[PDB]
Amino acid sequence: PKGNNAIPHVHQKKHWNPCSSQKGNVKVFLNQPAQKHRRRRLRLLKAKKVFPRP
Amino acid sequence: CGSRRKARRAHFQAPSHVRRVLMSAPLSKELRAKYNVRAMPVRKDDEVIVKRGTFKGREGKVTACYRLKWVILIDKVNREKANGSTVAVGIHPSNVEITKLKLTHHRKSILERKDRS
Amino acid sequence: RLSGMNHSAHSWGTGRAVARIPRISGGGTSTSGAGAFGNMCRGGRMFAPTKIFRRWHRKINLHQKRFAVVSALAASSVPSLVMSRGHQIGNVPEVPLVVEDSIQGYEKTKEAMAFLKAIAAIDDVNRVNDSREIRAGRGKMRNRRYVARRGPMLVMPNNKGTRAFRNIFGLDLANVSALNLLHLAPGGHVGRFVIWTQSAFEQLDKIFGTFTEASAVKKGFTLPAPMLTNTDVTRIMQSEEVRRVLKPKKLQTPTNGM
Amino acid sequence: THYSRKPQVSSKSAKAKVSDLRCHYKNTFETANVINGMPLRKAQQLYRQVLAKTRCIPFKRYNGKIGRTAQAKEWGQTKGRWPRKSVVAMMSLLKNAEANAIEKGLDPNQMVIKHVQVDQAARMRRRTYRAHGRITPYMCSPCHVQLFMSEK
RNA sequence: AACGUGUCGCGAUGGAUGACUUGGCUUCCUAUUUCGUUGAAGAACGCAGUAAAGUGCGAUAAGUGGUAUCAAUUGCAGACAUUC
RNA sequence: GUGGUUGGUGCAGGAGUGGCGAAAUUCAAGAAAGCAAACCCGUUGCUGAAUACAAUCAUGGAGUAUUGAG
RNA sequence: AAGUUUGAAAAGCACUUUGGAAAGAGAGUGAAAUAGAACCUGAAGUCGUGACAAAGACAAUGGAAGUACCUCCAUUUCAAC
RNA sequence: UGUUGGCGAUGGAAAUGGGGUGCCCCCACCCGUCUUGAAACACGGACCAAGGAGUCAAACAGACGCGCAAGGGAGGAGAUAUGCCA
RNA sequence: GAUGUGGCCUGGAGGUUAGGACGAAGCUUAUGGCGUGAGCCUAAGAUGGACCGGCCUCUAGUGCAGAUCUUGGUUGGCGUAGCAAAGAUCUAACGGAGAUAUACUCAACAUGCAACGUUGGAUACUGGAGCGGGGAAGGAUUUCGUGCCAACGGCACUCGUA
Ligand SMILES: [Mg+2]
Ligand SMILES: [Mg+2]
Ligand SMILES: [Mg+2]
Ligand SMILES: [Mg+2]
Ligand SMILES: [Mg+2]
Ligand SMILES: [Mg+2]
Ligand SMILES: [Mg+2]
Ligand SMILES: [Mg+2]
Ligand SMILES: [Mg+2]
Ligand SMILES: [Mg+2]
Ligand SMILES: [Mg+2]
Ligand SMILES: [Mg+2]
Ligand SMILES: [Mg+2]
Ligand SMILES: [Mg+2]
Ligand SMILES: [Mg+2]
Ligand SMILES: [Mg+2]
Ligand SMILES: [Mg+2]
Ligand SMILES: [Mg+2]
Ligand SMILES: [Mg+2]
Ligand code: NA
Ligand code: NA
Ligand code: NA
Ligand code: NA
Ligand code: NA
Ligand code: NA
Repeated sequence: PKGNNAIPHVHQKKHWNPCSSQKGNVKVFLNQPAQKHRRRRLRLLKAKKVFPRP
Repeated sequence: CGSRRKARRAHFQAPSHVRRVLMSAPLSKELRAKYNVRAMPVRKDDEVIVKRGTFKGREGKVTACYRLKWVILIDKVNREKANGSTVAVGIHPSNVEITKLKLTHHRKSILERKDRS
Repeated sequence: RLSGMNHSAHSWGTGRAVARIPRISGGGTSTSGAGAFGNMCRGGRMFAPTKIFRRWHRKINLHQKRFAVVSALAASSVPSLVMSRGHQIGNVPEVPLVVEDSIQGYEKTKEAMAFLKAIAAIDDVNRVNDSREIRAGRGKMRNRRYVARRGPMLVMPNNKGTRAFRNIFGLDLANVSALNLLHLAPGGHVGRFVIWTQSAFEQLDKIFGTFTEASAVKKGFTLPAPMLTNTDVTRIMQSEEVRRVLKPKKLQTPTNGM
Repeated sequence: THYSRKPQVSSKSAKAKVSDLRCHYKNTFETANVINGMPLRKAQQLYRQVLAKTRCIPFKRYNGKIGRTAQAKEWGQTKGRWPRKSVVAMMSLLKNAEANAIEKGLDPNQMVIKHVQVDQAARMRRRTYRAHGRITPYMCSPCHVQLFMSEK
C-alpha cells in the first residue's frame, strides 16, 4: 500500500545485468590498488632513467 | 609453493631427474665429518642401514631405485610369498642412512661442489 | 553466468502425466527427459546466483578510526585488561614496559632470545609456541592449515634493526609511525601486550597530541575529552556529601474472621 | 563370512554355503525351510521322493494363488508343489556338508540339521516389450543359502 | 494349529554420511607475447619386441640431431660412464 | 666539428634467460605415566612395579606421540 | 553415467579335501579379511533367521490412569537413620 | 514436631524413579489445501536418502546505535613507511 | 497479522580456552539425566581409524512431510497376468559331469526327476508366386575351422549370426 514515499526514478530498465542470456554493461574497480602500485613503479623507473633531468 | 595444491601437483608429477634429487638420504657421522656434506641422492650399489619401520637395524646394498613407486630396494630386506619364493620390500630413502658411497669421478666432483668449507 | 543453463530444455505441458518443469531434449542418454533450469533440479541453476558487485569493502570516518586507535592504546596500559585478553604477564617488571634503545643493534637471533628471556616476555612467547596446531574444518584445504595464539608486540621507531627478531615465532614487530588497529585489538578485544622502545615512547606525544595541544602529524587532531572527570562512582555513592542527604532508613494466618 | 548363528560345539558340526544360486528365491525358501530340524538321511530321502513325485514341498509364505493338492495334508496345509530345480541344488549343498563332516571325522548317520537360512541376492536385469512402444523390466531373483548341522 | 501382528540379538540387499582431493569457479599481475600459398586451423590414415583406447610422433614414424644432466627404464622382455 | 638512424668491417660491459649454490637431535628412556593450586621453591620431593580385559584354557603395525635434556 | 578411496607394503590366500565347474570346508599372510579386488566408513527403507510376548469376531495408529512381567539404566541406603 | 513397627548386615540385596511389552475401564472421524462451510461421494497423498523457494545492487524515507557540529564528509588521485602489504 | 527472546540449531572467519592412537569425526540404541520447548549432555558399542569441542564477536548458497517437486534406490500387487497364428514328431545306438546318484532291509516298481548333440530308421510339412538357387539398396566380418558355454539366444542346450 504505497504510503508517503518519493516518486522513484531509478533508471535501470536496460540489459545491464549479466545473466545467462546477456553479456551486461558494468564496470568494477577491483584492480584499483594494483593499478596504483603499477603507476608509482613506472614513475620511479622513468625518473631513474631520465636523471638528472626533472 | 605457498599453495598446497600447486606443491602437491609438482611433487606427484615430477619427472625422473627431479625424483632423483627428491629421493635423498643422509650420511653417517663419519662421512659427514669426512666430506662436510649433510645428504646425497641415493644410487645403486650404495650401502645403507634402515632407521625406521619393521626392518629397523638391517644393513645391505642398494639394488634398485625404482623412482616410479618412490622406493629403493635392499638385498637383505625381503620377505616370503605364499609359494615360498622371496620378494624384496621397498623402503623410502629418507628412512635409511648411507654408510658407504659408490664413488666415481663425477660423484667426487659433485661432492667437491657441495662441500660447505 | 552460464552455469546450470547450458541446455535447450522445454516444458512438456499438461496432458502427459508429469510435472511442468523444463526437461532436457533428445534421446539416447540417461539425461533425456530429465528436469532442468531450476533450483530444485539436479544439474540446475542455483537460486539467485552470486555476483562480483556485492559490496566487499567499507568506509569509515577518519576521526572514528583515530578514536579507536587511541582507545586501544589506552587500554593496553591497564594490567588487568591485558590479563583478561589473555597474555601471561605475571613476571613482567612494569606496564607499560619500556626498554632501552640498544636492542636495535642486535645481529643474531640468539642475542634476541636472550633479551626476551631477560625481559620475561618468554612466558607469552611459549604460550604462542605451545598453541600451534592444525585447523579444524575445511579451512585447512584452503591455505589456512595452521593456527596459533597472539604474542607480544614490539614497537620500534623506524624500520631498522629487525633482522634478529624477524624469525622468532610468536613475536610481532610494529612501527610507531603506522599503528594498526587490527593488531592493537585482535578479534575486537582490547588489551594487547606491547613492548615499547624508548625512542618510540618519546615519539608518542608528538604523534598523537595531548588534551590541549594538537598533533603535529594528524593535522588538527586532539585527544577526546572525557564524559566523566572521575570514573569511580562507588566512591561518590559512599561519600559523606551524598550520605548527608540520603533518606533515613526506617524499621520494617487466620482468615475466617467469624 | 561368518554365519548368523554359531554351533554349540564347533568340533562336532559341519557347514556349507552357496552365494548366488540362480534358482528362484521364493521356491528355494520353501524347499530349504522344510528340513530345518530333520536328520540328514531323512532330508535326503524326502528330496528323492519329491523328485519321484510321491511327496511334495509345502508352500507356506509365498503361495498366492497356487494349486491345491492331496500331498500337502502331511504338513497340515492344502497347497504344495514339486520344484525340481531347487531340489537338485539343495541336494548338492547337503552333499557338500556331508563331505565336510566326513573330513572332520564325524558320522554322517548321526548329524541333525540345526540352522537353515535363505536370503535374497543382487538382481540381474533383462527387458520385455509391450504394446504401444513400451519397454518394461524382466528381472532375475537369485538367493544365498547357508546351513550347519550338529552331531547327536 | 497354520497364516498374520509386535519387541529384541545376529545376518543380507542398498549405497547415504564423515574424513580425503594432482579438479572447478572467481580475482589480480608480468612480457623481445599474436597463424597461413616458405601451404594454416580442421579432417583422415598409419608408427612399439609385446600395444584396443588415450598420449606422442610421420615411411628417419611412443622418435633422428644438439646442449645440459648423470645411471636408469620397469608389467615382462632385451641391451659411454673420465658420459656414445 | 658532429652523425653507431647511411653502409661495410671489428670487440666491450650491463640487463634478461638458463644452470650451480647454505644451519641445527633419527638425542635418552620399551610409569614412553601423574601430582606438588598465578610466579618462585622445582636443576627438587612421592605415586604403582599390573596387568587388566574379553557377553580351567590359551590369545592379543608404523613413534611426526609422551617425558626429559640439547 | 562414472573418485580403481584394498593395504604401510601384494605380503593379492602356497597346500589338503569335496565338486564338471562356479564355489564350499580347513590351513595360511596381515595390526585388522568384520580390509579378499573395485575391496575406507557402511545410514535409512526392505527382507531372512533365533528367542520372546500375546491374541486377529470393535482396521490400525492415538490420550489418560493403573496393573502383570521384564530391564546390559540411574540414584539412595545398609545399624543409623 | 517428635514417636512405634516392617524391609535393608555389602548382596546375583533392598528401595525409589525412568525405559519396554501385554491387558482392563474410559476418551478419541484423515492429513495438507481453497472455502461462509471438509471426516467428506472436493483436489494432492506406496516407502527411504540427498537436494529444494524473500536473495544481491541502486534511489528515497522512518525508527534505533556511533562520531563531529554552523558545519559535516568525500571521491578520484598522490606521497613515503613500502621496496609481509589488494 | 505484528513484535520480543544473555532463545535452539548448520557451513566458514578474527580472538580466547581446551581435547585426541590409553582412540577424532561419522554411525547404532528398552543409555539414562536435564530443559515448557527448539535441543543439550553422559553411558555402551563384542563400531570406526585422524582429526576436533566450549565461550565472545563477524559472516552466509544456514533448519523440509507434501510443489501431477528433481535424481538415485526400494516396495505390495506376485511366483500372479501370461509365454495359445504359421498342423508334428517317434525310436535305437553313440557322446556328455548332465546317472541306473539310498541310511539300511530289500530283486526289481512303490526313494535321481526333467531336459541336450550326432548317426541310422520311421512319420509328416514346404509344394516352382517354395522355410529352393543367384543379385541391387542397406549392413560390414555376420563367412570358415578349432575350442568354450560366465552373460545373451523372454523355455533349455553338450549347440549358436554369442
Ligand atoms: Mg491500499
Ligand atoms: Mg491501508
Ligand atoms: Mg542459453
Ligand atoms: Mg622470516
Ligand atoms: Mg488363475
Ligand atoms: Mg511382447
Ligand atoms: Mg515400436
Ligand atoms: Mg497355538
Ligand atoms: Mg566395505
Ligand atoms: Mg557454504
Ligand atoms: Mg526401538
Ligand atoms: Mg537454500
Ligand atoms: Mg498361470
Ligand atoms: Mg501356454
Ligand atoms: Mg495370447
Ligand atoms: Mg503337402
Ligand atoms: Mg497359387
Ligand atoms: Mg533363456
Ligand atoms: Mg562352431
Ligand atoms: Na551445476
Ligand atoms: Na632413539
Ligand atoms: Na496455497
Ligand atoms: Na480437511
Ligand atoms: Na529429506
Ligand atoms: Na502352434
